[PDB]
Amino acid sequence: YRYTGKLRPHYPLMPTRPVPSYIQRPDYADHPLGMSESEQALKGTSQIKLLSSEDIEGMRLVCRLAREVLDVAAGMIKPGVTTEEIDHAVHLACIARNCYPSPLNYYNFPKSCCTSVNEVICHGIPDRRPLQEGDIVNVDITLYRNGYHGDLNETFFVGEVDDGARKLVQTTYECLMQAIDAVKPGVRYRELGNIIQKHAQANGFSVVRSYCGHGIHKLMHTAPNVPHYAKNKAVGVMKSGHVFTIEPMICEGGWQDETWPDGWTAVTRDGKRSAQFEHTLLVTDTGCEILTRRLDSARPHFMS
Ligand SMILES: [Co+2]
Ligand SMILES: [Co+2]
Ligand SMILES: [Co+2]
Ligand SMILES: [K+]
Repeated sequence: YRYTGKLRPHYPLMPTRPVPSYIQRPDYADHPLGMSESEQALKGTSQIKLLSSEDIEGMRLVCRLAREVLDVAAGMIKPGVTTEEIDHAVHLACIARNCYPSPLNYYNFPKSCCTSVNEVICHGIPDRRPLQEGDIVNVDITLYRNGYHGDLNETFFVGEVDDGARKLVQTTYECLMQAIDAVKPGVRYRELGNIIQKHAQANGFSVVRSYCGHGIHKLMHTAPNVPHYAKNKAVGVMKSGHVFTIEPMICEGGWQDETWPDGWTAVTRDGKRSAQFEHTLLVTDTGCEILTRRLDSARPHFMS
């Protein structure tokens, strides 16, 4: 394999971290290839669930706990810390909140969160590499509680970063919030991508095409599919009770992606940096509820 950038995997990984049996597990957790029968059973549907009152409560809870866990990870970002060490802390924090770390054994994914450094777009596997001054790193948290998944991510600075890093991360956050600000009953899912690309392009950045936002509730991913690029053909229209993510991945260079031999790590083909932010949203009558919102600050971590 020809690596696209300076990043390499740092193996071996520590043995798989156990989750105590008292934590309720998603169906894929104990499947040998980490396949989900309930996802298999709904695979291919276009229908978007309208959440019940119970469902909304369950999504509010799991999304609040996911935020708490991302906040644990944020507090550990500094030169010298390995992404594996961040994952360890994340794993323990999930368990301390009586949640299952949704990524663990999802289609045999080996870790409890995704850590995406520099040219990694998404799905980076926590490993023995210490974070370096100048790096950007995304931490993506997904938790499972009482039958519901919640999903969010932020990009962080590792010490002092260059002006390009500041601009990429700022612009990416702005893309997310402009998309969020458009969410309300009667808006087409395909419209969010127009908004995102418009801002990205204005700032000299490109938009990843192979990865999209998604429905989430009883399944980790389901309808709707939410591309972040302009003039997409996503299907469907927002209604009150829809829950989905918006999670734009923006790149310094070209939009094209490729996967490492690990089968998960998505990288820019050109080796330039990519940044991402993600919230889980519930569509309401006024607009939306940001279920994964930070509660003790108006701002994401990179702004402090
Ligand atoms: Co997501
Ligand atoms: Co995510
Ligand atoms: Co899947
Ligand atoms: K990245």
